[PDB]
Order: sequence, then structure tokens, then C-alpha cells
Amino acid sequence: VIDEYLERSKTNKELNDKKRLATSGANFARAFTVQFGSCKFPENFTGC
Amino acid sequence: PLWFASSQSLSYLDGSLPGDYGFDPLGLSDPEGTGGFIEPRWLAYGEIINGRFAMLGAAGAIAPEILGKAGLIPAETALPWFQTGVIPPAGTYTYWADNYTLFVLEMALMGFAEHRRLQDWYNPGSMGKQYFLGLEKGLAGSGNPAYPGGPFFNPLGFGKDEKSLKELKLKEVKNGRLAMLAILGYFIQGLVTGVGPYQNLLDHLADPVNNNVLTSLKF
Amino acid sequence: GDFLVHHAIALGLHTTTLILVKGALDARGSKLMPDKKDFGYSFPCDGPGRGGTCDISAWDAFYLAVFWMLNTIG
Amino acid sequence: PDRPIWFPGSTPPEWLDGSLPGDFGFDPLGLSSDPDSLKWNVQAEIVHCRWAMLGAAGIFIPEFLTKIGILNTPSWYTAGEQEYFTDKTTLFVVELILIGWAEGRRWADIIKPGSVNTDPVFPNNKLTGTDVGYPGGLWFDPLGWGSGSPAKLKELRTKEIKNGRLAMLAVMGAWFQHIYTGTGPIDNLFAHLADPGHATIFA
Amino acid sequence: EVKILVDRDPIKTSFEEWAKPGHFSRTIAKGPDTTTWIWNLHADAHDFDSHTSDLEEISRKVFSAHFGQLSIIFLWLSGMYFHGARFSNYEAWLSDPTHIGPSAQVVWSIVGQEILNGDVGGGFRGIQITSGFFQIWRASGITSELQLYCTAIGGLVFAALMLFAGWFHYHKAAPKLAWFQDVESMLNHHLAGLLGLGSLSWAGHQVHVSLPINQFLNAGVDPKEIPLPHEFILNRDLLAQLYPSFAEGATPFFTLNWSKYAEFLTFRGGLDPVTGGLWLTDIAHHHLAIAILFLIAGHMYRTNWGIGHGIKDILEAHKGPFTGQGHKGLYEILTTSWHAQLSINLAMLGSLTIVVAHHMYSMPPYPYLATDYGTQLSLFTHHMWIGGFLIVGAAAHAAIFMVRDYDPTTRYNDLLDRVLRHRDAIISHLNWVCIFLGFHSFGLYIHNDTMSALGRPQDMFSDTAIQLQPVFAQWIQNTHALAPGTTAPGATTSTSLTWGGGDLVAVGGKVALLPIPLGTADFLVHHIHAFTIHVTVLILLKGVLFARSSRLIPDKANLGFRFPCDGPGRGGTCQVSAWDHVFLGLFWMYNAISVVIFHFSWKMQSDVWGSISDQGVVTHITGGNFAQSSITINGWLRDFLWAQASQVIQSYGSSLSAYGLFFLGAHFVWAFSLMFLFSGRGYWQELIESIVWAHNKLKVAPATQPRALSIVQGRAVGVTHYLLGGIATTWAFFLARIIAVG
Amino acid sequence: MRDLKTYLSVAPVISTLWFAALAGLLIEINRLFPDALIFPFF
Ligand code: CLA
Ligand code: CLA
Ligand code: CLA
Ligand code: CLA
Ligand SMILES: CC(/C=C/C=C(C)/C=C/[C@@]12O[C@]1(C)C[C@@H](O)CC2(C)C)=C\C=C\C=C(C)\C=C\C=C(C)\C=C\[C@@]12O[C@]1(C)C[C@@H](O)CC2(C)C
Ligand code: SF4
Repeated sequence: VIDEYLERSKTNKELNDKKRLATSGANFARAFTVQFGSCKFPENFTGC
Repeated sequence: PLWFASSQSLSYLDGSLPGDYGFDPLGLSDPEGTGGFIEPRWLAYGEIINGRFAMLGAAGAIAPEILGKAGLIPAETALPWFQTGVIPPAGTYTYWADNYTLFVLEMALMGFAEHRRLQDWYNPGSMGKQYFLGLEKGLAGSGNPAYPGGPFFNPLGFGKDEKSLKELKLKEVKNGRLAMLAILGYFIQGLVTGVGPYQNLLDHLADPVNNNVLTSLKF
Repeated sequence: GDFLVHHAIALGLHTTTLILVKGALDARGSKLMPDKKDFGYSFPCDGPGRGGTCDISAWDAFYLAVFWMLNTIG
Repeated sequence: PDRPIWFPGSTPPEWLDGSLPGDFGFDPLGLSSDPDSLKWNVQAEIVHCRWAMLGAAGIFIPEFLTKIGILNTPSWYTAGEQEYFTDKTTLFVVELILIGWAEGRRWADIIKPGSVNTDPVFPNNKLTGTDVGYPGGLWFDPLGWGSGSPAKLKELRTKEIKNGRLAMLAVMGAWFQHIYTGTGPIDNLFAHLADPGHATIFA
Repeated sequence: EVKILVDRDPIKTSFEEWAKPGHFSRTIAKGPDTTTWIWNLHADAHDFDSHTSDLEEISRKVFSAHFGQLSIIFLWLSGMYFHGARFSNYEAWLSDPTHIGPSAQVVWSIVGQEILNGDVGGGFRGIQITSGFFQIWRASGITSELQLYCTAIGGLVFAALMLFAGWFHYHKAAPKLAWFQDVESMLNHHLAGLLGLGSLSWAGHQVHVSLPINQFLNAGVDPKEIPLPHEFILNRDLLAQLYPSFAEGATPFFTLNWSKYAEFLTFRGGLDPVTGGLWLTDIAHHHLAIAILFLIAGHMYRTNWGIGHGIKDILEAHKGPFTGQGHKGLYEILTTSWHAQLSINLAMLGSLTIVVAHHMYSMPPYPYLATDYGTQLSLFTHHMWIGGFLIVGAAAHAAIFMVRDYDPTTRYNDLLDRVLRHRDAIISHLNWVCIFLGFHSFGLYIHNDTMSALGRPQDMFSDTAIQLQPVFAQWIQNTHALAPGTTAPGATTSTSLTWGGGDLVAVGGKVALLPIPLGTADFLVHHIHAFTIHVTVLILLKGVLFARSSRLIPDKANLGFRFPCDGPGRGGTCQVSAWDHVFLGLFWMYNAISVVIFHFSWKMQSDVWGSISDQGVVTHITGGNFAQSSITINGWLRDFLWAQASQVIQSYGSSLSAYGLFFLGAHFVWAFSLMFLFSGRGYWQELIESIVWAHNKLKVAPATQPRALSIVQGRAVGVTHYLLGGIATTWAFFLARIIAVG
Repeated sequence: MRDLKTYLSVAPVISTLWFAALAGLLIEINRLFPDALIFPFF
């Protein structure tokens, strides 16, 4: 609001959408992890 | 000597307790309708325990600052009580082990002591029966949970006479109440002013009118 | 597409026939009321006793089968 | 009656007397109120103690010998991943049949105390055990240290039970340490002993 | 005096009572003879007043049930927060709230249901939610998922604490009867402590946490660059840069020169242009004022000290022109029975819920809430239904009290007797009012339909032929529009944009709010609403008043509260109990609420919601056809039911397909209900006789002889199925339309 | 233990356990074999 944080956001505009997309993809894949192949019957013990 | 005594309070406060001035506006120690943690004996026991712990804390939160100002302790050690690592946002210090490891060790030792104390409170003399490396002889207790006595807790043999015991109990109760008030003052001063209590005392003694509660709150 | 509709028609016919046949056969009496023939063809009920007896007559059976007839024809 | 208990000053449950070996009156959940439940729990505890003792030994001896230059055995966690002379399924099936025969014999002994004391093939050989869970005989007690005075038997049984409990705790500790940290238990022990303070679970 | 009184270990915790079902009632505990026993075991489970007669046990059971309900609610809240934390696109929606649809549920991939994972937006696939939780989280200042996880953990902990508290207060230390009968202390603690302190703490949170974070977000700062909430508390320089008043500290508050806090405590009103919601400073100011008011009002009743008021003295010392001695024995009645309190609280809660729905739709308090149409529609309909159900239940509990807890000898009240002595006039007048209102309201529509069907559009009651305008409502609207100019100098603008007069507010190319016109159609629909409400009131009042006795049956109180009839005599006495009156009034409540929600939906879609181009023209969803098509029944059937059902029936093969399936399923359930409403028990019993014979032939006869359902059970099943089917149909249709078109 | 076992044998608890086991087995079978319209083993 002091236009310094706005300038910080403009400088770091990139990779922020990347982080958001990565978080959304992880949230979606939390249901398809088994169908993907990872988190199979082994290593479910205290995992995922 | 009665302080803010009421008709309801005087019914059950017979004066057979140290520091009984008959002050209880809200009727918390009222004799009938007792259950759970609200009981006439449990409240007194908790008051005594809290007073003792408050005396210990009041001495300990001030001793390092006194030693540092007097020059009897290394400067890097003398710190205000909130900068010793109790509140990591306020400050931190490096000890011989991790802070959470210290917490775990303290919790284990304190649990070992307090479980035995609670088991005494439930069963009076049960703590002197089972084998405890020979120390179980001295942990039998005197039948009063608040004052166990014995070689471990009363090695100097104080208070043999009943009147002297009553006087010492009254002194202990009053000192515990004073220490509880001092601890609350420590908390409030640390929250508001932001510096050590001894620094506050020194600033007040320097200029009594310049530094006070109004000074921190301006006006 | 005609298989399921024909089976639905058969179901409607069977249910309507069941209702009407039960109403016709249980007219003279049953276990809930063994003297139904004394009251007549149409009467309201037999009171709240014996757990409650509503729609006990055969007129009520015809009444209930009318709805199924309408649904099947529809 | 006057034996030491788990929580001093407390009252042990009524169904726990003290005649059973390794009895300390610890049963806050009331899982063994029924006598049949007591027998089943005792048998399960004995079997668990023996199996976990064997497992703890077989885990912690090769790792310690691998810390020294004597042996070169791989990590216990990755033992099943390696390749052997046969597929793992065949070994599992053979082990299943072999252990199943003995487990059926033990189950028959548990259900009826005295029906499997004789060798089925040759009627001459016999098992001298007289207590459930202690088969005895030349096969399971060749040295004869089993039978004896009741006090010595109770002392030996208590020793075995306590060792088994410690072994169960050891195996679960090793499993959890390996999954969390990611290194051998001997490495964790040495690292902790080097720096007792900082090298702990909080790291 | 006021004291804490408890009993130690009244009951012992054991599993022996779990093994034997129906231990509370001896008749149930005896054992199952027929199947009806099972149906009874669930009916009398929560009727604590029938298990025993002592008030102490009933009060203790009520307290424990309240604790269990609180634990369940906390578990539900924790689950919602955990779903928001783990499986959601909250972080993606935070940056671009206008172009992303909220979603917090992910469906598995077992059968082929993966088509339900629609393209909500922000690189996520899932079911679009309409709970409005994202707006709440944004208004609270949450910008990450770790905070949501911590909130879920805290909710779990609090639920466990509530369950333990319930167990402790039933089985370890149970309060005595005198503890519950102290209403003055309870009122003082609920007013000063529960309400004032909570609102004060929330105002403090809003002042310290919500306002700076929301200001940074509204400025345009990226959510990942905003300082953490505790940085504002730790760093006074940041707050001084944001709000200079904080640089002065708390000195102004004690100095009484409160104007210095005018930067973050304002009285402007209206909607915020950036987010289309109320100002957060106004909300904090309102919370502070409400906290002050509640704290002041919480010290009115005398408890344990000289100062205060006595409720009994206030009631007894009341003198008035129409009342007289009046309220003399009401204190004992209210402090003796639970049912009267339950009825009063139920009615008040229902009215409050309806008011909440109205105030929430009128003035949106959350950011980016007005432009999300599905959330608004769902909130309005849900709150209306909840309020209606509570209002219905109030009358049933009032009838229960009047039936089983009323005796004029020991506890006598003059007002109740006076009301009971002239019930015929009340019922007759209410019946006449209902008949007149219904005749006029529906005859207007029938006349419009007949005139339009005969090629006579100049004889109808419309804005063009015969005008019936709501002059009083228009006058009120004009007064409210002109209010801030002269009458309320403190406010810069009016409270709401609904009042005729002002400007249009739109956010992100979508209309947020604009003044709502009023015409003949609003007149007709308002009169229809009044007619339906009056009929429901008539039914409930007739049920309540004639519970004890009637001209037809002079001893109805002996039979009880839940009895089917008296017999085939007297011409027929079916459905004479008050339970039947409640079961009949449920239908009319359903009808009224359905009409209200239909009116709200069509009017909002036709006259308010829409889109705006760059030039400045506004295109509404249905193009403003409400004022000319809603004056006839054919218009309601064609332009609303037929036209707006295109989306739900064409949703197959898409992400909305589930809704379509529900649109069928509910229908089925509705028809099923008819089977339980048009028939009787005797036919089913006679059929079960033959079925039981067929079973007996093959030696598969059960010991528990099958029996047909009782009359009351059949009526309850029918009404439950009817209500469930209708409500589910409306839910599916509304959600499908508002998600596919908005 | 006797009373808890007796309670666990009541009709709703046994019914919910049986139906949960059946639903799990059916879901796992349909997962291992995704689609099935005719019996092809013969
Ligand atoms: C229910 C309300 C309702 C109302 C108010 C109207 C009203 C109207 N209709 Mg419609 N209509 C309705 C329903 C209704 N209709 C229905 C259900 C149908 C059948 C589908 C029709 C079919 C219909 C047709 C076919 C026609 C109309 C037409 C008309 C008009 C003719 C009026 C008239 O000639 O007689 C009015 C007669 C009176 C005697 C008035 C009696 C009421 C007085 C004022 C009582 C007031 C009481 C007073 C307060 C008492 C206080 C006492 C105190 C002093 C002590 C009128 C505007 C006609 C038209 O062409 O109009 C344009 C026409 O041809 N209507
Ligand atoms: C309680 C049950 C138990 C179980 C299930 C196992 C299970 C196993 N042991 Mg362990 N072990 C146990 C107790 C147990 N042990 C105890 C009490 C001891 C102390 C004496 C050991 C000491 C031990 C050694 C010294 C070795 C194993 C090995 C093995 C592994 C495979 C070999 C095999 O099982 O044959 C039965 C195994 C033995 C009792 C010892 C004989 C060694 C076998 C025949 C393997 C030799 C193969 C060689 C090292 C690999 C490459 C071959 C080469 C031609 C390339 C397997 C993980 C072997 C290994 O590490 O393989 C990965 C191995 O070298 N164990
Ligand atoms: C605020 C809370 C509230 C409370 C505590 C009570 C309390 C009480 N009510 Mg009242 N009541 C309320 C609100 C409340 N009511 C409302 C809102 C209504 C209007 C509908 C009523 C109408 C009412 C009636 C008509 C009756 C009572 C009676 C009773 C008593 C018996 C309770 C019972 O046995 O149910 C135990 C629970 C059940 C029988 C469960 C029934 C199944 C429900 C109906 C299904 C709902 C399904 C679900 C929402 C949909 C998903 C389907 C899915 C499961 C597949 C009890 C003292 C009864 C009595 O005998 O009083 C003396 C009585 O006859 N109440
Ligand atoms: C849609 C069909 C329907 C209709 C029209 C009605 C109609 C009515 N209900 Mg019923 N009801 C229904 C279904 C219906 N109910 C259902 C499904 C239930 C659930 C069991 C109930 C349960 C029920 C209850 C519990 C109550 C009623 C009551 C009423 C009356 C309300 C008073 C009033 O508005 O009269 C005004 C008239 C009308 C709205 C009817 C239409 C008249 C139009 C305008 C035509 C008039 C034209 C003209 C005169 C005809 C002449 C032509 C001829 C010469 C050839 C009214 C007779 C209430 C009552 O009787 O109290 C007064 C009451 O308490 N009903
Ligand atoms: C135990 C206690 C404090 C203990 C502090 C300790 C150990 C501190 C330790 C440390 O500092 C060291 C050494 C070193 C640091 O590096 C670390 C920490 C950890 C910081 C305070 C109790 C403090 C207790 C207090 C203040 C209690 C106050 C009670 C009051 C006023 C009650 C009043 C009434 O109850 C009556 C009497 C009667 C009723 O009728 C009416 C009302 C009004 C309810
Ligand atoms: S409710 Fe049934 S039994 Fe009672 S009078 Fe009516 S029809 Fe007869």
C-alpha cells in the first residue's frame, strides 16, 4: 500500500503464479496419488 | 481483624486456618455443594502451593539482574526474565542443550515428583511402602498433605512447638500472597513498560515524578 | 426401448390385479376382523382398537386400485 | 497381594492376582476381565515376546558387526529388496506351509491341553511339557533347565517376559527411527552419544 | 443466595446398560413382542419428561445433551476447516477472486464419477462449493493454509474438550436443581459475558488483524508479500505508516478526544467500490458499539447483592390500562417447565434467522460476495427454510406444554385464563381474515388469466390496464433515499442501495447492487405472502388453543398429546390432536417458503443481477420480464418453470450431471410420500397376514411377528418424505440454474 | 468386556459392519476390474 510492496509484487510477479499452480496441482493429486503410482501399498505407513 | 467480611462468609470461616481474615465475597469456599475441584481443602492446598512457587519465581526473576548490576556475574548471562528463552519472540539464549530437550527433561522430573505428591494426597501413607531405593522411609508424611515434614522436608527441625508452628504458617501464607502479587506485577510491568522490573525500580528511584505509570501511558 | 415399457405395463397390471383380488377375496372376513360381512360393503373403520383399523373395507380396496388403474393407463 | 505395582499407591484390578509370571497389576482398560481372554492374552504375549526377541537380535547384531569391519551385511530395512536364488513368492509360500504346520499344532495344544504331546509318526517320542505355552521335551528343552521348583520356574518366566517386552519396544523403536531419520540404529546411537544435547529427536 | 451446588457421582459409568436396549422405559425394557417395539425404541429416546418426574434428572440430561451437541458442531467446523486447508484452491482464488470459482471437494476415480471434477479454475478440478467460506476467510485476513490447518486442530481439541465436559457434568459432578433455577445470574452472564465480551474481542481482532491485511490486499499487493499478522502487533512503525492514529497509542482513549481514531472508525455506510461489500471500519465500529451496549445492559438483574432488579417483582408490579394485574404467576410457570422456554426460544430464533437472511441479502457484509450469485441464493434459501422449521416447532412445543404441564390450581395465571375463555372469537376472526385474503389475492390472478385468455388485455390488473401500486412502500423508499441528506447527517450515504435513489454499484464487469423498483406484481406477491402466513398462523393457533378440550370432545386432555383419533362415532373424529395440527401446518409452511423463495429468485434474476459493457448499458439475466409476465399463473409456469429448467435437464454428460440426477431422484421420493398419505393400516395388515402365512409354510417365521406401522408413524413418514422430496427438487433446480447461468 | 461384546452384537452395529465390508470388497473388485458387461472367462 506504500507502493514499495506493490513494487515488490511487480518485481516478483513471476514464480508466484507458479507456486499457486503447484499448490493447486498438489491439492488435486492428493486424491489421485495412488492411481499415479506413488504412495502405493508399501510406504503408506506414516505416509501421505 | 476482618477484611470485607460478610454474613455468609463468617458462617464457615472459623479462623482455624493460617491468614484467615474472613475475606471471601463470592463464596467459593462455601461448605456444602462441594464437588470436582471446588472444595474447602483443595483450595487451601492450591493456595499454599501457588504461594511457594510464586516466592521461588519472585526471587529467581530478580536475582540475575541484581547480580549483573552489582558486577558479581558475567554480563552475557545477566538478562531480564523474558529474554532468557522463555518467550522466543522476545529473546533467546544458547544453553548446553536444545530448549525442547530441556523442557522434556524438566517435564519428566517434575512428573516423577508431582505424581508421588498427588498419590500422597489421595492415599495418605501409601508413598512409604513400596521400594524406592531406600528413600521411601522418609516420604511417609505427617498426615497433613500441605505440611509433610520428615528428614527430607524438615531437616533443620523447625516448628516443634504448636504456637511457633502457627506463627511460621501465618508468615509463610502472608509471604506467599505477597509473592503472588509481585509476580502479577512482574507480568504487567513486562507487558506494558517493556524493560526489566529492576530497571523500572531504578528509573523510579532516580526521578520519582518523571517515570511512573502515567509516563508510559503519556497523557 | 419397448422392452422396459412392456414390463412396466405388466407390473401395473399385476399390481392392480393383486389389489382388486385381495379386496374381493378378503371381503367376508379376515383375522383382523372376522365379522366383516355383518357391517356391509362400505363402512368407515372399526375404531382405534387392535392397533388401529383404517381402510379395512373392500370399498377402500377399490378406492386404492383406482389410482393404480389410472397410472397404468397413463 | 503386597507385590510392587506399576502405579504406587493405587489398587490393582481384582482379576489380576499375582500368580502369573511378570504380574504388576497394569490393566487400566480392563481388556482381560474374562478368564478365557486372560489365557488368550497370556499366550499372545508369550509368543510376541519370543518373536520380538528373535527379531531384535537379528536386527541389532548384524548392524553392529557391520559398524566394525567384521561383516558386510546390508541394512535391515532394505533386506527384502535384494535378489535371492528364488522369487520371494516361492519362499513366502514354503515358509507359510512350514510355519502353518507348527502353528496348527500349537493351536491344537491351546484348544485342548494334552492332545499333541505324542509324535504322530513314531509313538515312542513324547513331549514332557505340562503347561500351555511351554512345550518342553527334548526338542524344545534338551538341557532340562525348564522343569524345577515353582519359585525358580516363576523367576525364569519373569526374566523371559521382561526381556521380551524390552525386545518388542526395541524393534518398534528401530522401525520408527529408521523411517523418520533415515539411517541405521547404530549410527543414530553413536551420533546421539557424541552430542547428547543437540542430537536428539528435536533436530 | 447464589451458590455452586453439585452432587458427586450421581451415576456410575458402565457398559451394562448398553447391552439391554430401551432401559429408560420399563415397558420398552421388558422385551420385544412384535416389531412395533423397535419403532417405539427410537420414538421415546429423547422424551426425558416421560422417563421420570424429578426436574433434577431432566435438567442434568438436558445439560449433557447440550454439551454433546456442541461437541458435534465443533467437529463439523474442524472438518470444514481441514477440507479448506487440504483439498481446495483457496490460494489460487485469492489472487483472482472474480475469474475463479471456489471449490473444496475432490471426488475419487473408482466408477467413472471423475466427470464430476469440473474445471472450476486456477489449475484445479473439483466440485464448486456455495457455502461462502472463502469470503469469510478473506474477510478474516487468512492468506495461507497453515493457519487453516491450525484452526482445524484447534477445533478438534475443542470438540474433545466439550465431550469430556459433558461426561464430567453428567457422571462426576452434576449440578442441583437450585443451580438451574437461578435465571438472574444466567441472564447477567449471557448478556455481559457471552455476548458483550465475544463481540468486543472480535472487534479487537478486526482492528488489529483484519483491517491492515485487507487494506494491503485492496491496494493490490500480492498475497505472498503481505506481512504476517503478528508483524503489525510487533512493529508499531508499520501501523503508524498505515494508520497514523496508532502513533499516539492508547492515550486518546483515556483523554476522551476520540476523534483522533476517525481514520479506522468511520460512519460512511454504503458499499465498497473495490470489493462490493460493506466497509470493514464500519463493521469494527458497530462491533465496538454493540460490545459497549451489551456490557452496560448485562448489569440489570439483582444477584447476590443489594443493587439490581427482580424479575418476579417487575412482572408482579406491572400495571396498565389493558393489562391490569396480568403477569402474576408467570415466573413460576416459566421457571418450572422446559417446554414453554423451548417454544419461546424456537420462535425467537426462527424470526431472527429470517431477519438475518433479509439483512444479509440486502447489504452484503463480505468482500466479493454480491457478485457471486450462487452463494447469495443458497444462503437466502437455506436461512429461510431453517427459520420456517424453527417457527413451526415453537407451536408444537407450546401445545405440548399446554397439554401436559398446565394446571390451574397450583399455578394460576389470569392472562392465560382470559385468553382461553374467548377462543371462539379469535378463531372465527382469523378464519374470516384468511378467507378474505385468499379470495382477493387468488381472484386477482384468476381474473388476469381469464381476461388474457379471452383477448382482453385492457381489463387486467397490470401496470398498463388497472394499476394497483404500493404507495406506502414507495413513500418509505423515498424517505430512506432522502434519509442521509437531512435526517442522518452523520452518514455520508444511505445504508443500502435497495432504496429507490442513488447510483449503481458493479464490481468486475458484473452488477453488484442497484435500486429495486416496486409495482403491481410486488403488491400481488406481498398479499399472497400475507395470505399464506395468516393461514399457517390460523392452523397453529387452532391447534394450540383447543388442545385441552373442545365442544366435540370435552376430555381431550386425558387421551394425551399423540393419539390418532377417538373413534368412528360423532360422525368421525380423525385428526383431533395437536400433533395432527402441527403435521398439517408443516405443509403450509412448506408452501409459503417455496412461494417466497420463488419470488426472490425470479425478482433478483430479472431486475437486479446482470452484466455491464464498457459503454455503460446493463443487460439482465432474464431481461426484465418480471413486471409483465408474473401477473398470471401461465406466466409463472412458462417463463419461470419451463424456461429456467433448460439447464438442469440438459446437464447430462457434464460436471453438473449430478444435479440433474437429484432433480429426478427427489421427484421419485415425492411420489413415494403419497403412498403413506392416501391409504390406511388395515389393508397393509391384511396383506401382511397372507405374506406371513406364505412364510409359515416354509418354516421361516420370525419370533417378532411383523406388524403394520401405526397411524401416527404413517403420517410422520408421509410428511417427512413429502418435505424431503420437495426441498431436494428445489435445491437441485436452483443450484443447477445458478451455476450454469451465473 | 462381556457387556461391550454384547452391545457390539446388536443389530445396527453388525449391519453397518457387514455392509461396510461388502461395500469395500465391491469397490475394490470394481477397481481391479474397471468395466464389465459380459462374463468373458468362458
Ligand atoms: C376474487 C376477487 C375478484 C375480484 C375482486 C374481481 C373483480 C372484477 N372482475 Mg373478475 N373474476 C374473478 C375474480 C375476481 N374478479 C374470478 C374468480 C373469475 C372467474 C374466472 C372472474 C371473471 C371475471 C369476468 C368474466 C369479468 C370480470 C370482471 C371484473 C370486474 C367486474 C366488477 C363488477 O361488475 O362487479 C362488482 C359488484 C359488486 C356488487 C361489488 C361488491 C363488493 C362491495 C364493494 C363490498 C365492499 C364491502 C364494504 C367495505 C362493506 C362495509 C360495511 C360498512 C359500510 C358497515 C371487477 C374489476 C368483468 C370485467 O369486464 O371487468 C373489467 C368481467 O366481465 N371477472
Ligand atoms: C527371527 C527371524 C529372522 C529372520 C526372519 C531373518 C531374516 C533374514 N536374515 Mg537374519 N538373523 C537372525 C534372525 C532372523 N533373520 C538372527 C537371530 C541372527 C544372528 C545369528 C541373524 C543374522 C543374519 C546373518 C549373518 C545374515 C542374515 C540374513 C538374513 C536375510 C536373508 C537370508 C535368510 O533369511 O536365510 C537365513 C539366514 C541366516 C540365519 C544366516 C545365513 C545367511 C544366509 C544363508 C544368506 C547368505 C547369503 C549372502 C550373504 C548373500 C549373497 C550371496 C552371494 C553368493 C552373492 C533375511 C533378512 C543374511 C543376509 O543379510 O542377507 C541379506 C545374512 O547374511 N541374518
Ligand atoms: C431445538 C431443538 C428441539 C428439541 C431439543 C426438541 C425436543 C423434543 N421434541 Mg421437538 N421439534 C423441533 C425442535 C426441537 N424439539 C422442531 C423444529 C419441530 C418441528 C418439526 C419439532 C416438532 C416435534 C414433534 C412433532 C414432536 C417433538 C417431540 C420432541 C421430543 C422427542 C424427541 C424425539 O424423540 O426425537 C428423537 C429422534 C427422532 C425420532 C428422529 C426422526 C428422524 C428425522 C425426522 C429425520 C430427519 C432426516 C434428515 C434431516 C434427512 C436425511 C436423510 C438420511 C438420514 C437418509 C423432544 C423433547 C416429540 C414428542 O413426543 O414430544 C413429547 C414429538 O412428537 N417435536
Ligand atoms: C390448490 C388446491 C387447494 C386449494 C384451492 C385449497 C383451498 C383452501 N384451503 Mg386447503 N389444502 C390443500 C389444497 C388446497 N386447498 C392441501 C393439499 C392441503 C393439505 C392437507 C390443504 C389443507 C388445508 C388446511 C389445513 C386449511 C385449508 C384451508 C383452505 C381454504 C383457505 C381459505 C381461502 O383462501 O379461501 C378463499 C378461496 C380460495 C383460495 C379457493 C379458490 C377460489 C377461486 C378464487 C375461485 C372462486 C370463483 C367462483 C366463486 C366460482 C363459481 C363458479 C361456479 C358458480 C360454477 C381454502 C378453501 C384453510 C381453511 O379452510 O381456513 C379458512 C385451512 O385451515 N386447507
Ligand atoms: C505461581 C505464580 C508464579 C510462578 C512463577 C514462576 C515459577 C516463574 C519462573 C521463571 O521466572 C523464573 C524463575 C526464571 C525465568 O527465566 C523463567 C520463569 C518461568 C518466568 C504466580 C501465581 C499468582 C497468583 C495470583 C496473582 C493469584 C491471585 C488471586 C486473587 C487476586 C484472588 C482473589 C479472590 O479469590 C479471592 C482471594 C477470594 C474471592 O472471594 C474473590 C477473588 C477476587 C476471586
Ligand atoms: S383415524 Fe382411522 S380408525 Fe380413527 S376414526 Fe379415522 S378412519 Fe377410523
